[PDB]
Amino acid sequence: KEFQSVEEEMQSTVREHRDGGHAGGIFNRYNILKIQKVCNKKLWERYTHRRKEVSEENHNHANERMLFHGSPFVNAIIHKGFDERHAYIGGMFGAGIYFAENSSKSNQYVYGIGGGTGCPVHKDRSCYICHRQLLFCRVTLGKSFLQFSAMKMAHSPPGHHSVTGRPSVGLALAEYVIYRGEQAYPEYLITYQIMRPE
Ligand SMILES: NC(=O)c1cccc(N)c1
Ligand SMILES: [Zn+2]
Repeated sequence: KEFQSVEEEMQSTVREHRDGGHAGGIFNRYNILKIQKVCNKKLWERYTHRRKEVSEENHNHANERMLFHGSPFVNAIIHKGFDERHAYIGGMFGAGIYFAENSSKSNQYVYGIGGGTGCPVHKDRSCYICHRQLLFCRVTLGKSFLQFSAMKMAHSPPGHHSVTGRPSVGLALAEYVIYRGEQAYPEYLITYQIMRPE
């Protein structure tokens, strides 16, 4: 089924992080509690209209990918959509909206940048009790600019529609950055817990 494929993607993309679980917590797998498909017709039209535009500018190819997004503002994103106006220029690839192909990378951003102070009730970044929320998004990358080192962009590079952060000696894992909110749709809302290693 549809939700089994989302759970498998969530579980199989977990990696061992270099910070030893400082930001996201210590875990090898999750306890998937709920997977909800977000049905926001106004946001979907905004996304498909921009997707068609990008396809025409990238040899009839949208370069669409299913990627994870961690944020304490998931409730605002599912109702209002992604918003580049809230993006900070101080990020590695500048004022963009960041996505990961590894669920455990996006899990480090659920309670804030670098996990913030953790869950709101126990102030624990490795909290195994509090229910976390992650987004599994449809992202239009189009002509993606391949980059290894820090490149503080305000917008996509000329002639491009996104930035792909590739790992080097550098990033540990890949990341995908868009500079227009309408180039991503929050398709699935995942309610989960990080699980204590066995
Ligand atoms: N907010 C996120 O899920 C995310 C994804 C990739 C890279 C970064 N920095 C954040
Ligand atoms: Zn907690």
